[PDB]
Amino acid sequence: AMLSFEKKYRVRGGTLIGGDLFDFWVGPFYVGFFGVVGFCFTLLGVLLIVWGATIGPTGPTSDLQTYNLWRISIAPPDLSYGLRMAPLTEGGLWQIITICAAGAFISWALREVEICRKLGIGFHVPFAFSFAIGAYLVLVFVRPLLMGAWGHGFPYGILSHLDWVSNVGYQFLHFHYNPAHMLAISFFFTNCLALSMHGSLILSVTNPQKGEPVKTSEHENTFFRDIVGYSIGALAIHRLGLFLALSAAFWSAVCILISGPFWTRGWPEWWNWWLELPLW
Amino acid sequence: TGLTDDEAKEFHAIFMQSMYAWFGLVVIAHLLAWLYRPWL
Amino acid sequence: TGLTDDEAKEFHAIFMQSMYAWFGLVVIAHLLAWLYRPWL
Amino acid sequence: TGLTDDEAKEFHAIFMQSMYAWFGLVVIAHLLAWLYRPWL
Amino acid sequence: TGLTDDEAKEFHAIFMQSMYAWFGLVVIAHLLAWLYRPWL
Amino acid sequence: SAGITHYIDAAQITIWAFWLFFFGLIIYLRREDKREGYPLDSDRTERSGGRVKVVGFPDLPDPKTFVLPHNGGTVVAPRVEAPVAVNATPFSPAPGSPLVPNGDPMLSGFGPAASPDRPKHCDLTFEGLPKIVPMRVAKEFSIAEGDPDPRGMTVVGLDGEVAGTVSDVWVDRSEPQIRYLEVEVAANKKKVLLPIGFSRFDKKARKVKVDAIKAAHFANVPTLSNPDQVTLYEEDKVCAYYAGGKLYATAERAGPLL
Amino acid sequence: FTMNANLYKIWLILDPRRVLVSIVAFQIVLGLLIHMIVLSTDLNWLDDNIPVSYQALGKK
Amino acid sequence: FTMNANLYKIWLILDPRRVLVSIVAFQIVLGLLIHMIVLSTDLNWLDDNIPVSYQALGKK
Amino acid sequence: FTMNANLYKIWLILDPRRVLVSIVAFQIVLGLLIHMIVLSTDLNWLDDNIPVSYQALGKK
Amino acid sequence: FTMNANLYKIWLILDPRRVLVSIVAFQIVLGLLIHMIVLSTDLNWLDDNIPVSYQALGKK
Amino acid sequence: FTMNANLYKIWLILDPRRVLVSIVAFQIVLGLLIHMIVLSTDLNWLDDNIPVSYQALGKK
Amino acid sequence: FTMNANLYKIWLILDPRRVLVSIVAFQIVLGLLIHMIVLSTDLNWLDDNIPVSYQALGKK
Amino acid sequence: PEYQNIFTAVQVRAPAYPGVPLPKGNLPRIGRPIFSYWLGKIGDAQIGPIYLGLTGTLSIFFGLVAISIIGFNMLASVHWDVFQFLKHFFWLGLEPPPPQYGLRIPPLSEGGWWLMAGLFLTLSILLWWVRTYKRAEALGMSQHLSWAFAAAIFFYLVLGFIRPVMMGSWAKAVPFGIFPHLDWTAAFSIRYGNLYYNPFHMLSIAFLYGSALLFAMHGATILSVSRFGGDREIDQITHRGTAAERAALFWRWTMGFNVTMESIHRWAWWCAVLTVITAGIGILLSGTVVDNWYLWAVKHGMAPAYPEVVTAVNPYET
Ligand code: BCL
Ligand code: BCL
Ligand code: BCL
Ligand code: BCL
Ligand code: BCL
Ligand SMILES: CC[C@H]1c2cc3[nH]c4c(c3C)C(=O)[C@H](C(=O)OC)c4c3nc(cc4[nH]c(cc(n2)[C@@H]1C)c(C(C)=O)c4C)[C@@H](C)[C@@H]3CCC(=O)OC/C=C(\C)CCC[C@H](C)CCC[C@H](C)CCCC(C)C
Ligand SMILES: CC[C@H]1c2cc3[nH]c4c(c3C)C(=O)[C@H](C(=O)OC)c4c3nc(cc4[nH]c(cc(n2)[C@@H]1C)c(C(C)=O)c4C)[C@@H](C)[C@@H]3CCC(=O)OC/C=C(\C)CCC[C@H](C)CCC[C@H](C)CCCC(C)C
Ligand SMILES: COC1=C(OC)C(=O)C(C/C=C(\C)CC/C=C(\C)CC/C=C(\C)CC/C=C(\C)CC/C=C(\C)CC/C=C(\C)CC/C=C(\C)CCC=C(C)C)=C(C)C1=O
Ligand SMILES: COC(C)(C)C/C=C/C(C)=C/C=C/C(C)=C/C=C/C(C)=C/C=C/C=C(C)/C=C/C=C(C)/C=C/C=C(C)/C=C/CC(C)(C)OC
Ligand SMILES: COC(C)(C)C/C=C/C(C)=C/C=C/C(C)=C/C=C/C(C)=C/C=C\C=C(C)\C=C\C=C(C)\C=C\C=C(C)\C=C\CC(C)(C)OC
Ligand SMILES: [Ba+2]
Ligand SMILES: [Ba+2]
Ligand SMILES: [Ba+2]
Ligand SMILES: [Ba+2]
Ligand SMILES: [Ba+2]
Ligand SMILES: [Ba+2]
Ligand SMILES: [Ba+2]
Ligand SMILES: [Ba+2]
Ligand SMILES: [Ba+2]
Ligand SMILES: [Fe+3]
Repeated sequence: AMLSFEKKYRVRGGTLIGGDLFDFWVGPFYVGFFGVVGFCFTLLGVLLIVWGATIGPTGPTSDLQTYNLWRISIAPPDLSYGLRMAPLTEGGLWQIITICAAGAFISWALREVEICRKLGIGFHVPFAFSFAIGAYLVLVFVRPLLMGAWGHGFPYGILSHLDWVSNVGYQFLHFHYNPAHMLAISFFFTNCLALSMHGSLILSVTNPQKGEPVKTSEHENTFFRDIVGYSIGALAIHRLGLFLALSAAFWSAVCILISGPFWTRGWPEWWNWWLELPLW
Repeated sequence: TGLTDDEAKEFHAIFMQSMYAWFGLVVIAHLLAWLYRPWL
Repeated sequence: TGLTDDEAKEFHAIFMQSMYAWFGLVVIAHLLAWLYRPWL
Repeated sequence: TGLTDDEAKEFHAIFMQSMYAWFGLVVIAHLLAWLYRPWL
Repeated sequence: TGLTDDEAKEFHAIFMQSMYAWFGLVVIAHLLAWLYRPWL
Repeated sequence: SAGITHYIDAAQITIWAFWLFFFGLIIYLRREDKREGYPLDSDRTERSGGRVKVVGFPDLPDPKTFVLPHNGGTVVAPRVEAPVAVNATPFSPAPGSPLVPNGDPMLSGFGPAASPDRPKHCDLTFEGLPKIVPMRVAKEFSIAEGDPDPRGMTVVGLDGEVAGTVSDVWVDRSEPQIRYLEVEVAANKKKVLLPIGFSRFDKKARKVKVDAIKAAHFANVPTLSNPDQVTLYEEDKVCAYYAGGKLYATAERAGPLL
Repeated sequence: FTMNANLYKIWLILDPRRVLVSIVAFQIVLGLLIHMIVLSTDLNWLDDNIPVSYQALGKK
Repeated sequence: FTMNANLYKIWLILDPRRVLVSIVAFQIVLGLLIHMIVLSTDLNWLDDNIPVSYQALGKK
Repeated sequence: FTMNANLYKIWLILDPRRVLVSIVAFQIVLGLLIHMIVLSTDLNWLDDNIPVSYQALGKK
Repeated sequence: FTMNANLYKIWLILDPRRVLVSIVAFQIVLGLLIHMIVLSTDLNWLDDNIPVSYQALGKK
Repeated sequence: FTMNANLYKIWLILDPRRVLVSIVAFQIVLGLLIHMIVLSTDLNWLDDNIPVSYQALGKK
Repeated sequence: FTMNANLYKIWLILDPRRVLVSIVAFQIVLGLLIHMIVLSTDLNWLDDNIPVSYQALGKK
Repeated sequence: PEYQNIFTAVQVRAPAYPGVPLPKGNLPRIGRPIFSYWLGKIGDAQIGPIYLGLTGTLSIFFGLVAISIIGFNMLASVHWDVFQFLKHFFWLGLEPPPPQYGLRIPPLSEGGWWLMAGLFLTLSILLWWVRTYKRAEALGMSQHLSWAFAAAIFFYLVLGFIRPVMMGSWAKAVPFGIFPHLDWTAAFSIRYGNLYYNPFHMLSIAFLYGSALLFAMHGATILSVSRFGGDREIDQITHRGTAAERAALFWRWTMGFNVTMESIHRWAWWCAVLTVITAGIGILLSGTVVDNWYLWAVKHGMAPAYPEVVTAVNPYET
């Protein structure tokens, strides 16, 4: 099915790979060669997460086995396996599922790429997506690699990965002091501010008090200039927000990349370079 | 699909020849691996 | 939906027999599987 | 639904026997399963 | 809405008992369930 | 008994409250999502002759009226839009198949070259003067100290051939900025707009690259029914043509790669 | 009921195709689902050692 | 009373094509919901070891 | 199914190309899935030491 | 007339160049996959010490 | 085992430059992959030191 | 029942539709709130073992 | 290659714009504009004019008072050695009244400065609120900002004022310091049994990630249709263009459904307002209703069990 103005754009071609082979639509989703690959990676991935939930950490009859949505969890192998493929039932499963997830995300990105090529729009979205894909990779590929073992990756489970984040973070005593962490947090927050401000503005102008007509560019600028003496302007706010969100992901990726591989001591201690300068 | 019925015999002929070539090379590797290391 | 009632006659035959071919290798493979290593 | 009164007779006809084919195979597997390994 | 007054009579007729066929299989299954496995 | 632990505590029931407000929220946002593009296009609607208008869940929200300032109008959403023929033919008669554009792809006005029919009037400043106008109409505007003046650079298409040269610069009277480049085309000395979004600068060279279309294509840029202002209609018509070159301007952007 | 029907009129109401494909997808899913459900309980049929235990019918 | 004077015309107010689907989805969904719900309590019907324990009491 | 001779008519309703590719993907993934599922149980056919132990043909 | 005398015709539904490329892709992925799969079990050919222990070829 | 070869025609369907970088890239990746696999396993050559482990040339 | 009399004119000021729905929402919410309030206090009527404890109709 | 609309590559000037006219009552505007070629590199180069009414001035006033108490206190804490102040600034802070005092107004030297800075800060924030509503009315617009700011104020009030009072202790409010307030956050989670199993804080985390997802997506979209003047969201909202069409369609073909140029801003708005609104709820319940979230999650069977491979015998039980 199509939007009421969609048929006029459903052109043929634009692939990266496949050409007319998978060059078709299904419902509202565009397929394409990377969608077929993606669907394969995804389906096998999920279906395997399903088998992991089915077997549990000690076998299907054990009390630790579970189908409870909050507790199902597939965790990596022990560190003793280093960068080798570990047995299926000993964190292997997690490795394969990971390969599938990474491949599905990279496929997804490439499919948005074929979609940009079709619609004749910029490739800002899949580029931006690639930052989340990057973040995911440090959290499953880069970091555990620099650390001589895939087991350093986080488990795939709704709360178990929360536990992972918790203990890895606390290995450094007071993570809040991580300076890249402080940055990333600031960007996630600022992102949240710009988003709330943009949202508010558009909705405040395109829908004004009853009795008033759709507002204008002049209104837009006059308001944020009235309140805080500046208006970065319409275009740019779309530019900033993209900066904030992509940067937030960036600094998260670097804030965790340095936690181990480039820093092993507690994090507040890092700030020592500041209490010890020869100024004081 | 920009093919004629005769231009699907030809491609099919060469494809089939090459694929059976692939499956063949495959059978060799499965044999050496089988000799040195039977798995069943 | 690309076919005539007569072309929906054509596709269906090869589709059915071929699906049957696959199913053949499969059941075959399963009897083969049962001999070497019974599971049920 | 842009189909005629005759092919909603037809579609219905082939579909029902079809569904029954599925249901039959279903009861087959289920009775066999209660046989090899009862669950209640 | 976009139906005739005669074809929501017809629809309603077929629908009611169809719904009831469902209800039948239901009280039936619940009967079976109540018999094998009483719950109160 | 001063200890009968209740199994339900304020946090449970508050998470329940949240989820209910959530569901109502999601639904509502999905209703605002159908103020455009709906009801959808299937061969379910056409097969049924129309008794199957496609809308899904939730349903469509009552029209809302936007009251444009300056004797502009009244817009509604959702609205009833007149169907429009497709300047293309089905790559396959099978459903979900794409269509190949009819004729010279860039002319087709299909695919990356497509666009809707926006008003044949102009966006306006607060005052009500044509928002987007050229610097020749907008006397006051001025380049920013230290920025090459686009005026006089050479516009060059995707294959390195000159297209024309910048004859002027269009600007926003509402949010001061370069919106459009004007191009005195070489091949016929006719004037066309070039969206900033399609133009790259080569300051040390005083050039204005365009990967979008080929030098020649600049000859077919959709035109203005008045050279001192532009209509909404015309903005879409102008940009979409260039966009087409992204998939059409070469016998290779068509993809594949392998 | 001994009543294989009432009225077949339903295909004037529901797209033959959509119900078809839906039954197919949903059935395959329902299948995998129940399959997993069974493999996770006592009723499991693979890790049962059927009909003789295999990870100790041979050296170890 | 409770006798309902005219429950036709209900299909003149509420599109039947939609209403069936409404029921279809809702029923399959509720089916899955309730199934898992009983599956989570004592009224569990699987992990009972019927009729003989299949693990380590099963032929093997 | 469509098992009633007029079971060719199914391809006026389900487009051969799309049905084909879905068949292809579904089959390939399903295969890999089932294979790994089995490789993870006692019916494992790799982690058995068949037909002679290999990790004592190298290690200790 | 039997079959397999008009299955060349398959290339009137599937464009040949692309089908090759897809096939090649499948082959590379399936290849790495199986290699890892076999590597995940005992028949491993790396941490086996063949023909002599290499991790204890450097501590003595 | 059929007759037509002339598999040169292959470059009339697949673009040569892109095939070139495709192969070059694949080879570099496969190279790093395999390197990582053997060094992370027994056939390792770094965590050894010939003729003697060198950080045991200094107990001090 | 105003009680007297030109306090109808109040619907000359505040939209009847809006006022109605406003009351509906406001009440539909408030009811839930106090229901909850009652659930946490002395007036709780469910987890009270009233009039007989039900998780003592067996064990759990 | 193609311009990305990241950096205005060539800018243009016009006499600064003092803006749309406000009705009588909204006082003149002050200050006279300037242009920053570099802001201009990325955005409107115009800097100001600004509006300052009774509200705005009374807020600037309260706010700067509060900033002074915090600062002066920090210089005092390192003994007026501004060098030392500079050295430990990140670690400097103004701690809250000690618990011995409850909710009483404490002596200057024991927290009373915090209560004064807290008092004046809050008043100045809520005055900035009113300010933004006034500034939003003079233009005939709606109060969407003000309903969001009101949400963020809600969380603030929940952190430093509502929970402390409910818990009967100003010492439970957050202290003013960078690293100190980091410690308050961590200690906060520790004291109440791991805030991760607190559902409200999970949702607020889903909404923060979501504000990042939505702004990243929408922003990327709008730039990708910035060639069609998609940034001009106002007219794409009244007179839908191929920008809003290509935009809605990119997402439609990727994930199967989509919104519209107007509605995406409603998804964004609601998702930001949601962070702060789940967040405040999350703090509201800490200590007032739930004391140990890890436990709460266990009581509702959400906490996972792992094979117990490492363990320690409890000396309190020997
Ligand atoms: C202790 C509890 C008892 C139990 C007692 C009951 C009882 C009691 C009942 C069931 C019922 C059901 N049980 Mg039981 N059940 C138990 C154990 C099991 C087990 C198991 C693993 O052991 C399984 C697999 C099931 C499975 C089932 C389902 C077959 C069935 C309900 C189907 C449904 O929702 O209708 C779906 C409803 C519909 C109307 C859909 C009909 C199909 C149509 C065609 C929809 C198909 C999709 C459609 C085509 C898509 C349309 C296209 C769109 C319009 C676009 N039970 C345990 C032993 N079970 C119910 C039953 O028998 O059926 C009455 C019932 O009342
Ligand atoms: C526990 C003790 C430490 C702690 C330890 C850590 C650790 C350890 C980490 C963080 C991480 C981060 N922390 Mg912390 N953190 C602490 C306190 C805080 C506080 C606070 C208020 O005090 C905040 C705001 C944060 C916030 C942050 C973010 C800056 C950052 C994560 C961003 C991210 O993942 O992006 C990346 C986004 C992604 C990876 C998602 C990628 C998307 C992929 C490609 C697609 C997924 C698709 C998937 C299939 C979707 C499913 C959909 C269904 C299919 C339908 N932390 C405490 C003090 N924190 C993480 C980090 O640093 O950054 C990684 C991290 O590793
Ligand atoms: C102890 C329990 C028993 C067991 C008990 C059961 C029971 C009981 C049942 C199954 C069923 C099935 N089991 Mg079992 N099963 C067990 C162990 C296994 C194992 C394994 C690794 O050990 C496997 C792989 C399976 C696999 C299967 C599938 C073959 C099948 C259901 C698939 C499905 O949902 O269809 C989805 C259905 C469809 C998609 C419709 C059919 C497809 C099309 C429509 C048919 C072609 C139609 C026509 C030619 C027109 C062409 C149309 C085009 C195809 C589009 N079982 C254990 C041993 N199993 C079910 C079954 O057999 O199905 C009859 C069933 O009732
Ligand atoms: C019974 C146990 C709970 C109780 C549980 C519920 C539940 C459950 C509900 C309400 C609801 C309502 N309750 Mg109550 N409610 C109780 C205590 C009170 C008291 C009080 C002074 O104590 C008051 C004023 C109310 C008031 C009301 C209304 C606010 C509201 C429904 C109508 C409405 O909004 O219009 C205004 C109505 C009025 C102003 C009339 C006041 C109602 C009665 C007459 C007041 C009873 C107390 C009164 C002093 C007489 C007491 C008896 C003498 C002591 C002998 N409840 C006790 C604590 N209440 C309903 C609701 O909120 O949703 C609509 C609902 O679903
Ligand atoms: C550190 C141990 C716990 C932790 C404990 C907490 C605690 C405790 C809290 C959070 C809070 C939050 N955490 Mg946490 N958090 C942790 C791990 C994480 C992780 C992660 C990847 O692991 C993430 C993503 C987060 C994310 C989040 C945010 C989603 C959430 C509130 C965001 C916000 O902006 O509110 C901040 C916005 C505001 C406060 C409003 C700002 C408006 C004010 C008025 C601005 C005034 C400006 C001023 C007047 C200008 C003058 C300046 C003067 C100098 C003052 N946390 C670990 C597990 N987290 C909050 C929460 O969830 O509570 C349930 C909270 O309070
Ligand atoms: C980098 C800046 C922000 C960002 C950007 C971003 N994300 C994006 C995009 C962009 C620009 C897209 O265009 C793309 C999208 O499609 O939009 C919704 C996407 C996306 N953002 C999503 C998720 C996401 N992004 C996140 C964050 C971020 N993304 C940053 C905040 C987060 C988090 C953790 O905060 C999540 C969860 C997806 C909805 C979508 C990409 C989805 C996709 O690619 O689908 C293909 C894959 C599948 C359908 C699943 C594959 C199955 C796997 C084999 C199993 C998964 C295993 C998994 C590793 C286990 C994890 C278990 C959990 C319980 C922990
Ligand atoms: C969905 C909620 C998100 C959000 C939304 C949000 N924030 C907001 C708003 C909204 C809707 C506003 O309306 C308001 C705003 O103004 O936006 C720009 C604001 C606000 N958010 C801000 C901060 C903020 N918001 C945050 C968080 C959040 N806000 C969430 C992400 C954060 C976090 C936690 O990181 C911060 C730090 C402020 C910019 C602003 C509130 C400012 C305020 O309240 O002012 C109080 C008074 C002062 C600061 C005193 C003024 C100090 C001057 C700078 C000194 C100038 C001196 C001058 C030269 C005169 C000379 C002095 C004379 C005395 C001599
Ligand atoms: C409708 O349109 C709208 C307007 O138009 C009229 C408005 O004017 C407005 C008003 C908007 C505003 C006033 C904007 C307000 C913005 C605020 C408050 C944000 C606060 C930001 C700051 C204080 C500046 C912080 C940033 C810096 C100091 C730069 C620091 C540089 C660093 C750390 C190094 C840079 C390098 C990296 C981050 C590494 C890698 C990063 C990337 C790869 C990111 C890529 C980015 C892109 C953009 C592609 C709105 C809301 C609006 O919606
Ligand atoms: C073209 O032809 C024209 C003239 C139209 C005529 C044709 C007409 C035709 C062919 C009509 C076809 C009609 C059909 C096939 C009708 C079939 C109808 C069916 C199957 C109806 C089923 C109805 C089921 C109902 C109403 C059940 C509803 C159940 C509900 C609402 C359950 C709610 C459950 C709750 C609240 C459970 C709570 C328990 C737990 C614990 C789960 O709560 C958390
Ligand atoms: C030398 O320095 C000179 C220039 C003097 C000035 C320098 C000043 C500087 C540099 C100050 C630096 C300040 C910094 C960095 C402050 C950072 C503060 C941070 C990070 C705070 C973080 C969180 C704080 C929160 C959430 C505070 C919450 C407090 C509240 C909500 C207090 C509420 C109190 C109220 C409403 C008071 C009520 C009083 C009543 C009326 C109840 O009394 C009866
Ligand atoms: Ba010193
Ligand atoms: Ba179990
Ligand atoms: Ba075995
Ligand atoms: Ba039981
Ligand atoms: Ba068993
Ligand atoms: Ba070996
Ligand atoms: Ba070695
Ligand atoms: Ba050495
Ligand atoms: Ba009970
Ligand atoms: Fe926007």
